Amino acid sequence: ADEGQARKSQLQRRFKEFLRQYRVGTDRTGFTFKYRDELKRHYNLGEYWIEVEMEDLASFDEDLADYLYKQPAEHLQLLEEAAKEVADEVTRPRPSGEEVLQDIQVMLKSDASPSSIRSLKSDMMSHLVKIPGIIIAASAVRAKATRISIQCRSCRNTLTNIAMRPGLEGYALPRKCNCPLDPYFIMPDKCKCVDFQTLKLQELPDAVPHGEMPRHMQLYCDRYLCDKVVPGNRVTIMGIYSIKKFGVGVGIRSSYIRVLGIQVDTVSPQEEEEFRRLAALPNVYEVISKSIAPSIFGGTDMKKAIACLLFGGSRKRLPDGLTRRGDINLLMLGDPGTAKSQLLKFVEKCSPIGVYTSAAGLTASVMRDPSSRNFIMEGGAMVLADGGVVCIDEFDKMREDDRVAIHEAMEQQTISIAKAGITTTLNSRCSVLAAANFMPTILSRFDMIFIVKDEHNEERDVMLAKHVITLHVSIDLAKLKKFIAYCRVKCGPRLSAEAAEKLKNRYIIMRSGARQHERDSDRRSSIPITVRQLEAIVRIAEALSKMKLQPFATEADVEEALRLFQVSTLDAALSGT
Amino acid sequence: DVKMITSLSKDQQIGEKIFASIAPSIYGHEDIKRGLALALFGGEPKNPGGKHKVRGDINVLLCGDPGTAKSQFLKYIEKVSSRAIFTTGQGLTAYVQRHPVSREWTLEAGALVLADRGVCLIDEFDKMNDQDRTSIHEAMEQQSISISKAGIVTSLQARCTVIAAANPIGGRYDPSLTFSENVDLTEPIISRFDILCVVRDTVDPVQDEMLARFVVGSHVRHHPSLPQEVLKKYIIYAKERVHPKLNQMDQDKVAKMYSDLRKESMATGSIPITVRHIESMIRMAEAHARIHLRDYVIEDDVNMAIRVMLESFIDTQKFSVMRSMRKTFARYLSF
Ligand SMILES: [Zn+2]
Repeated sequence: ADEGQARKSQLQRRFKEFLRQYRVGTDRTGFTFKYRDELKRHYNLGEYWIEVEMEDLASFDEDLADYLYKQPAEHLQLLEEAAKEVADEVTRPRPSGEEVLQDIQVMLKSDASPSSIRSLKSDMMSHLVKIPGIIIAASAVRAKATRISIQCRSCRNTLTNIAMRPGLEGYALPRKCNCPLDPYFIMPDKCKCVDFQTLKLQELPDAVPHGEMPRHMQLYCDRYLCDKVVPGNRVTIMGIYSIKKFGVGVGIRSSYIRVLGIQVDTVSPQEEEEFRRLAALPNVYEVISKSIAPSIFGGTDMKKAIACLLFGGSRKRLPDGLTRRGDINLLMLGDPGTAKSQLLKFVEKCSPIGVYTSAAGLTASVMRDPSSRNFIMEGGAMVLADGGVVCIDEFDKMREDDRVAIHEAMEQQTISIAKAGITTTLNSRCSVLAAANFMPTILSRFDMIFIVKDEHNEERDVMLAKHVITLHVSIDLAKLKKFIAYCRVKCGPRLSAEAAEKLKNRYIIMRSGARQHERDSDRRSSIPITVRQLEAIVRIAEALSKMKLQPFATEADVEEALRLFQVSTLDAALSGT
Repeated sequence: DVKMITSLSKDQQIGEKIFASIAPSIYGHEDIKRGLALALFGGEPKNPGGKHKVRGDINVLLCGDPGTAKSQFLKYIEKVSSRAIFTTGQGLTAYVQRHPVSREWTLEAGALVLADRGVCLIDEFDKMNDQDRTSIHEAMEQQSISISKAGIVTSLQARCTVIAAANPIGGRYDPSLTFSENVDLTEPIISRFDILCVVRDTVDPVQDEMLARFVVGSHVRHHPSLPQEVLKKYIIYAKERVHPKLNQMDQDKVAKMYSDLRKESMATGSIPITVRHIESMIRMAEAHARIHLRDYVIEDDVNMAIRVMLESFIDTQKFSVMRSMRKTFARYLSF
């Protein structure tokens, strides 16, 4: 008991001489005080956390880095109370507005081989562990009283400054006031609080013994570790495997991992120039459309068009707030021959945001929750894709209701369900790349139709013999994505006066014959031109002239886009008749 | 343990000796025996260097009039194989379940995740439901399932080879129409199968005795008054100690066939051998690397690969085309 504090006052002094003395670098070059400088540079910025490394602590004093592996609970306290006595003799005198010394959350990382969740045997209870995984959930941050103060009820006696223990363990209020039995309540005005989250860590997929569903563990983040990771991340946790103390079997407890170290597994001025010169080089168009479909070959138009959807037009707000689209839609009609699934996978992989779908659905649903017994709202994919791109196959398989809703979503660009207890709106901002295998109106919700075709001549068969081994055997995306990420966000293209009179005279003469086309034959179905398709043409020309960072588009691409469209509309002309 | 297998594989004629080791009772069908043997050991699941993810699983789809030991072909492959499972089509994915003991609403494994490396034996394929149909196709060309259920949003793995048997409509397969009519199955699903064997019936006199005598005798020695040891240990061994290689001498030996046959089929009412058939042929290329320990592509088992990939295509054809294409190719391919 009396030797307890006498040991501590000798550990809190050897943990302080570590931060105050540990250096790096050799004698030839020159040295660097590693942790004083980070304490100062993190305090003056207003961060209050250092990241101690366990190899250093081991190499300085070998005993401490062992205690820290065996009794991490009652020694992290001494470490974090020496970090506060060193951050005092380094930054003082604090200037004017701060003179109270804050508290330093000492995190800690390491370079040691990770265990796994399946290797957490109960002999590892309250020992630093180090496990990898994947975040699967994330609670909302909450408060957690640290330094609490109570008060009696009848005689109004106070007993303040009481300190909670960290982790998930409560506190046992007295019952002996020194007044009725339990006269003590909490004074909400005087209780310091800190944030805390609660994640959920699933084990990596390539370490399940493959007969079942992966197991998971529960974490407990703290002041500065909160809101640091997002469901879907890979991490590497260093925590204190411990047990809940809120006091199937008789003596069973719950268990969590109190996290005290976290990691994550994975623009420049000079990088800007490899975008600049590439946008400026004369044949900037085809260089991309060549390296966006290596496996599948043939008919680069179906790859020419896809180049634009990755960039897109620009979002305009007229004075009326009547905004305009900023995305495009594509249909690849034709037999399912698996030649298109490859392309879907590619465009999804090489996209800033993208989802390939065949669960809850695409658009929002209203489902009767078991718990609430009432209806709740399920925003599907097209609400999660913000500016991204959504790929779809088998356009006749999707649920009737779902297909209706996707029709309306591509129409208005938002989903608004007014049902049992749900009246909300979700902005759908994504790009539809559909593959077909159909009303003249859901078909007209798009603007570009590509159907598949072939021949059988023996020179054509030589082309086929070529294409045989191009698959038998089986500009980079890793920079293509980081190029688009800067191209989309720096160009403001509009049309020049000449493109206007080009398009007017193209579109008027496209209309002018549809009359004599439909007035005689009228084969119960056809497809004429509409102003929506014209606006599609304009937003295609924008995406073309954005490849070049060219703030003003001209006749350089309008005619070739119009011919691309002469392909894309004649396709549906042949299909619909 | 291997020292026998060395010379047993070096017999150079292990094909015939292994074909008549599976299907131990059921007489005949040395045709479909071949295909199913090809399927059992499998092939080679090579990873294409262009990020295209070609699969290394052989999926089979029997079909034929009732009473032709299809179900027995399923049940025996249940036994001989390893880590196999089974199901009927009249549970395919993980579902929320209230545990018997723990009384918590957990998630339980379905029927396509319990074959994550082995085989999945589907029965009564026709009787599947629309949700079941829209869920089975996803796992063929992706081999990976997502579950955004009431439990939690996960994405697990499923690498299984599918062995199923459908039924003929009208109580009898009639080969006037194409096979895509008597099967009663959605069209982009049949493409997800490598082999399409069509079972039928026969009234030939000389085989009536052959089949009768066999059944009668199998009812004489079963009642209370390559064997099954070489090939089980052999599917265990040959699964492991081979890694077939791929040269480029066969790369042009096939196209000379495709350029002809594409025209030959498109000429009439049919769709010729397409890329999803070349993939099956090239998968069955290595299907014999597991039997011979050969593991080197040669112009010999290419005569076998092309032969099989057309065997599973001439049958699924029209009345006079199933014989016109025969008169051309069955005499052309120099069987
Ligand atoms: Zn009192």
